[PDB]
Amino acid sequence: DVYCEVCEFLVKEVTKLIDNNKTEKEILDAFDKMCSKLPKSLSEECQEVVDTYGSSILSILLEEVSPELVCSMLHLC
Amino acid sequence: DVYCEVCEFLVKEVTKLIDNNKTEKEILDAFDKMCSKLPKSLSEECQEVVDTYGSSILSILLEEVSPELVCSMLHLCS
Repeated sequence: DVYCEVCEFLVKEVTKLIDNNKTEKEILDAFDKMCSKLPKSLSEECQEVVDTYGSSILSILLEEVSPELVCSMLHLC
Repeated sequence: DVYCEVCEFLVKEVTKLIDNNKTEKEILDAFDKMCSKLPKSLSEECQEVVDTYGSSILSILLEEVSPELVCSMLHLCS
């Protein structure tokens, strides 16, 4: 109605907020430790994925956030 | 496909990684400026929402992230 509109607005702002340089820097610094915890037979393919798409994961995941589906879980849409 | 598994792994790790105290704090600090971007006709309903569900928004946002879907955007899955 209008609590859906306000909730949806807020989720959109949050999404925008956290798509920022502090978040990226933090993700990039962690990719090493992330691949290390994987079986030795998957190491190379992990590095290969990180060294191709690592820098673009955050934006892809944020871009897929559905403001109405978040607000649905909060019972506001 | 191992590249699909590896990609999906990475997405889950990133999702966990950003669900932390630095992120929540910056969200909590910014709710006032957010409600101000709204017409004065909606101020109260924005504050009612913030002061009921503001603390829950991050958690729900990341729970809803689909590792599968992100990797398909990356053409590493399906």
